[PDB]
Amino acid sequence: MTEYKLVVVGAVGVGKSALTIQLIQNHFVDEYDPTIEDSYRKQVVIDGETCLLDILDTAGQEEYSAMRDQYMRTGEGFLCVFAINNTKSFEDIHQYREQIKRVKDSDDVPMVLVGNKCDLAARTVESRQAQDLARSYGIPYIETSAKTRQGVEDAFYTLVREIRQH
Amino acid sequence: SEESQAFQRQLTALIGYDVTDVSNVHDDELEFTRRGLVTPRMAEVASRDPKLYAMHPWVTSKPLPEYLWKKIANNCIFIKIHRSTTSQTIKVSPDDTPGAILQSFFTKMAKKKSLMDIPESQSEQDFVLRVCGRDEYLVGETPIKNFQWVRHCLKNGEEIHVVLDTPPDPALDEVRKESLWDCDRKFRVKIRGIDIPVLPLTVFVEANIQHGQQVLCQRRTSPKPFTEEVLWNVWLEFSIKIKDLPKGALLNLQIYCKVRLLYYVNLLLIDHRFLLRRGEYVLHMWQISNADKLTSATNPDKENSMSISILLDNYCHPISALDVGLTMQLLDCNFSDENVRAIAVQKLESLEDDDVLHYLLQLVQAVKFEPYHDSALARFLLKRGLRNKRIGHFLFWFLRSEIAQSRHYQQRFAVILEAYLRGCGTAMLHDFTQQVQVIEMLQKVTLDIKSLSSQVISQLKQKLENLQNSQLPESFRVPYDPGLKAGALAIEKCKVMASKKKPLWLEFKCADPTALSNETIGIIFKHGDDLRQDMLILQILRIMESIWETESLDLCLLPYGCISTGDKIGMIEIVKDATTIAKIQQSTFKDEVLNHWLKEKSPTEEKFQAAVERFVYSCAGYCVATFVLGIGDRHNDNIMITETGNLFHIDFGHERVPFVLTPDFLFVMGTSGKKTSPHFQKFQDICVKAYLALRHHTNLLIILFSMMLMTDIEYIRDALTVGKNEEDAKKYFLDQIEVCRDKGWTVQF
Ligand SMILES: Nc1nc2c(ncn2[C@@H]2O[C@H](COP(=O)(O)OP(=O)(O)NP(=O)(O)O)[C@@H](O)[C@H]2O)c(=O)[nH]1
Ligand SMILES: [Mg+2]
Repeated sequence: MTEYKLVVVGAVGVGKSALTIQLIQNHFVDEYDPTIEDSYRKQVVIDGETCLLDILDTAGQEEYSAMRDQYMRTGEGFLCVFAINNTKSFEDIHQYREQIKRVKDSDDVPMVLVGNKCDLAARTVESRQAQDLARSYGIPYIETSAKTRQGVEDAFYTLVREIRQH
Repeated sequence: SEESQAFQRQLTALIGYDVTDVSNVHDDELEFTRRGLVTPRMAEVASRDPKLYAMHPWVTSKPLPEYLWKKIANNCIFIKIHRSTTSQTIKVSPDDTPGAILQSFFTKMAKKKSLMDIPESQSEQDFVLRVCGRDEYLVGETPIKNFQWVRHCLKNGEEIHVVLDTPPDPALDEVRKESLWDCDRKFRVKIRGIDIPVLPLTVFVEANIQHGQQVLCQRRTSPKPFTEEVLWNVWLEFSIKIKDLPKGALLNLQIYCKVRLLYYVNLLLIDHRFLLRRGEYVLHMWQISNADKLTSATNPDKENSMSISILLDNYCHPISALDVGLTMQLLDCNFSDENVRAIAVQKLESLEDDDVLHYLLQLVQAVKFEPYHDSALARFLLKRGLRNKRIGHFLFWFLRSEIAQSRHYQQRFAVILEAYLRGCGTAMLHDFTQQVQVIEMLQKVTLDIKSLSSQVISQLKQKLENLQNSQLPESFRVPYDPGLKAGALAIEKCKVMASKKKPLWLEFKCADPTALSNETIGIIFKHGDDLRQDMLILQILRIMESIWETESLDLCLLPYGCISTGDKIGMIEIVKDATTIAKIQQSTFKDEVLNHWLKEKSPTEEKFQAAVERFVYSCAGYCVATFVLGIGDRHNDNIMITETGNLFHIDFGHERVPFVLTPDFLFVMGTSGKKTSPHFQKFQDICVKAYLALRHHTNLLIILFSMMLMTDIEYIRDALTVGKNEEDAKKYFLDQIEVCRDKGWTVQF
């Protein structure tokens, strides 16, 4: 019963709680309830390894940026999420990438670039940019949608696997 | 009734003494008291709240420390609410009621009750905010800022996790149903003669009319060869008249053998019902190895003890916090006047459960100085214990402990303890009973393994299994900590620390599911040393942190847990992520060691600078404190430090040097030799500040210290520079530092 500590980070509104609550309760929340820091646990069987997932749902509002170091430390794997209809959040993804390298003084920290809200028509963030950036960081890139469950379980399990290959 | 007797058995089991005994009683005061306490009990039981009692909230009316108000950023305090594998961080105002905090969270879940896993049907009024991992609830009309646990978290800088769960059933706190011939005649006593089974000069008898440590009249008898049954059959008339005998007056009879005292016994001249004692008496005396020297109880050992014989004439019979603590001065040996004592107890009623908790030990001991068993002082303890489950807890062990090792007062404390048990609820009795089984269980093992003094290392595991298999409770409430439920026993981690005595290192898997961690509970069950000492040093230590708190000072003391469970037996809490200075030096040699270990344990650099700051304070806290208590000169082996840099002394049992401020310590403060340092300066400043704060209560400290010794204290008066002013005392301490600053490792090695 290995325990994988996963952390979901990203700008405000990108859908870190939807992606999580989706994978936890398999249901999509429509209301926006700004998070400070929620935690969720789920016993999952990845590749027959039957592990335990510790998903930490962080904040996006810079009003709580302080507590980032805390979790960025104890964090085993990070799910760097951004919306594909909101450019900013994409740019802000670099901000998280650096603070994580710093706080963990490593360059192999298990990370997964996640493009979300892919079910929305008005995209503004080409997948080529996201793929390249992810390629730059040397981590996987997975487009998702907490609404249509696209790439949801995949994103998380890919992280658990990143944490295993590290 | 039989059932009434089946329940008595149960009680005599927790008490550890039989109150229905008459073997060692020359009257009925005990019996009379057992019935006299029934009213106070029902009275307290009848008025307590089934809800809050069962929940026993830990709060305080004291204001919030400045060093704590600074802690809370904006007008809010983050709280994490847990349920299942889910938890959420909610914003809360220091002035928010627990119930208010719960209404909020519930409305925030207007449509998410499923996530947290809160039964849609399950009402919200049927929920309570319980600290995760422990039986500490946050309930009642009280600002979240006034709950001790919050202050504890803010202070230590820990996060506040509460688990949203169901309230205890008040129904579990059920309570079962159920004049002289002439008062002008000078008093007189007839000494028949002594007597004694075996035997190791000449010996005489000394009879004194006393009122406390105060001797009024005094008579003696003709010296005679200390045979096996010396007789006198002489009348010793005293100058005091029957009517002149003071309430609580004592007939002190001592056997002298430069003459030496060998035996002594006491007899109440004026019984509880204000009646002069009369008749023939055969009192089994006490033997020399103070309050024990005042006890009115006779020696339980009837078989082999010196017995003196007396005869008293008969007659015709038809058919405002650290302030209140100063009141404790009127409750020692110096004052015996019932009235004076009463006024004092009365004045103590104005204390809050939190303060009584701080003096509970001193107060308990103060009962020995009472002429009769039933007193305000005992009733105050009885009531304050029946009124609060946390006080009740410690009142139990304090009494059960005295009963387990002081025959001079076992009888009295027993009558009192039973008075409590008969009204603390059924639930409480059960918990008490489980604890007793364990401390009484591991007690056996300790003697079964200490008598085997490695293969013994296996003997421990074996024996633990015997208990481990249907015999040891599925879980119990840790004695030194009522809030901690130790469940399963992790025999693997259990061992036998090697020392003078043979302490037992036991680990217990927490029995709380909500427990925010897989850590185990560490308790050291030790036999041999009398934990009565430690308890007193810790009890004071805590009264110091409060003395400093009233001055915005946080010297970071770590008064670990310790409770005496019997005679020369008891347990001491184990502080995780903490080792002794000695062990650290043993893992290397250079004056930098200790400082290295720290940084080596501190993750981020910002974390290290913390432990350093904390080290600075804690080290000052213990230096000052240990110096004023006269216990500074110690060994690296008796000093521990937490991975977070919180120094703290342990094992209390007491060239020359004021306190422990070795090179390694000084090093961490950024100094070495004769130089200075910004941190070392900070250290000195704090020291002096803390030191003076204690002097502002020199009185309270002496009254608290002396009270102990009664069950030369002229040293603490010097340590506290009594008489000298601030600017003078300030220099006095600084100088003491320089002493350690020059002794280096002289006293250590
Ligand atoms: N169309 C679409 N909407 C989404 C998706 N994910 C989330 N949303 C919507 O976007 C809003 C914000 O989502 P939320 O999960 O709360 O974002 P967050 O990043 O966790 N917010 P915060 O940074 O404050 O913690 C919600 O109203 C939600 O329904 C998605 O994949 N597709
Ligand atoms: Mg959120």
